[PDB]
Amino acid sequence: MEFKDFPLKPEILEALHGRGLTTPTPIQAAALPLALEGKDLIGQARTGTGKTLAFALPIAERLAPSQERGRKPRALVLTPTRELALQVASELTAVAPHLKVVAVYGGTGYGKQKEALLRGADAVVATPGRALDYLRQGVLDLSRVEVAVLDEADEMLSMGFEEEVEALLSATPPSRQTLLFSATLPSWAKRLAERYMKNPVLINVI
Amino acid sequence: MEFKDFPLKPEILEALHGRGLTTPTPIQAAALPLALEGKDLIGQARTGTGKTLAFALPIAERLAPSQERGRKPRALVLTPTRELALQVASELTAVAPHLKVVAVYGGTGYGKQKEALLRGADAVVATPGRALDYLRQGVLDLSRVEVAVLDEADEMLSMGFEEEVEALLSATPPSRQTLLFSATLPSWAKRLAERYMKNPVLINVI
Ligand SMILES: Nc1ncnc2c1ncn2[C@@H]1O[C@H](COP(=O)(O)O)[C@@H](O)[C@H]1O
Ligand SMILES: Nc1ncnc2c1ncn2[C@@H]1O[C@H](COP(=O)(O)O)[C@@H](O)[C@H]1O
Repeated sequence: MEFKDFPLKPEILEALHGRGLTTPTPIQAAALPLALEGKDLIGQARTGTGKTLAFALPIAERLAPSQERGRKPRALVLTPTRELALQVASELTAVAPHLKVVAVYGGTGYGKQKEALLRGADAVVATPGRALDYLRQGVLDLSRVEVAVLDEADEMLSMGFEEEVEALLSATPPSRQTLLFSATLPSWAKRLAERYMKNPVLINVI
Repeated sequence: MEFKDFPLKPEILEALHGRGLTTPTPIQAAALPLALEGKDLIGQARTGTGKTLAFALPIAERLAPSQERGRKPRALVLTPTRELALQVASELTAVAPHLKVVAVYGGTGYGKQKEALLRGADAVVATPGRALDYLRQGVLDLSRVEVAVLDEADEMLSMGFEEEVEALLSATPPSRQTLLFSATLPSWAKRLAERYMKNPVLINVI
């Protein structure tokens, strides 16, 4: 099946076509019907599988544009690293031209991202420490999150972000959709899934 | 997504509609794009999930009708029990009106099934002991199998059918598609997957 065979809106199919993206990878093909229907998913997959679009497409599809100044994000993606935050943000921006994506990460000052968040965002792609700092400063508001994604949960564990990840998830409404990607499923990630996800289907392409 | 949103041929959508089947269950929704594209899948799922159609639909879709007298089956489904063989056969018959499905099982004499097989079949749904007896008698010919399904691999293990299952799979061409369903994945089933499947995606709805 091609991307056009899935329930994806025009601006997304046009964006995909513009980058020569036509045919879902296996994790995308298996995930999309579920994820596009709002269901929670665990994607056991590493980079190279197309896992990013497996969550970025759902986000793109579910979120309609908004121009509301100062608006709070409706999608949150957590990543272990600045590098992956930037990469994921770029990809989401590319498949969701209708959305404002803000990347949040450390190894830099707080001002620029704070001001981006305060201007308004539809999606935030963040490393957990910096995200939690903004949450607790009242700069990042997660009360409107509809889709939360943990991208490389095992790495976030290895880097000691468990408490941050949990605090961030706890700040989002449980009505959300949650997608969890991880190559491995250590017991913390399994617990995270049990606590923060709704009967997720697991798709493993390892 | 509804069944009509997947690449299923008219006789199958008509059959589904005739039974009021419209919307894939989660394992179906995740499996179909992969399975309809010929890919191998492990479905970690128990009865109640819709796992049967997750493999019966692919079989139905891939196999065009044939009227060839004495033809050898192009699909093989192995089940642990007579009861499940009969149930799966019934379901496959119902979604594949264009195919002749033969159930093979023990606890009965050999004549009736032998004669059914010799008349020709498109799909055989069998328990492993009886299937292997027919194979070795030269009555069941598996050289044309295009789709093999292990349905409840863990149960087939628990009932001591490992050697039979392996012999049967070994008799099918490796060019086939293989689908393996099992609630649990004991090491024999994992080995079976490694040996007899091609990079399968695992979908777990447990
Ligand atoms: N469906 C697709 N078709 C072609 N390339 C893809 C597709 N999905 C993702 N990619 C590329 O696959 C690579 C790995 O993606 P990921 O596994 O998300 O890190 C990236 O270079 C993506 O641009
Ligand atoms: N997509 C579906 N919609 C409604 N009922 C279904 C669907 N797929 C399977 N069923 C029913 O689900 C039950 C369990 O199927 P299984 O898990 O394959 O044993 C059976 O009663 C099937 O008829």
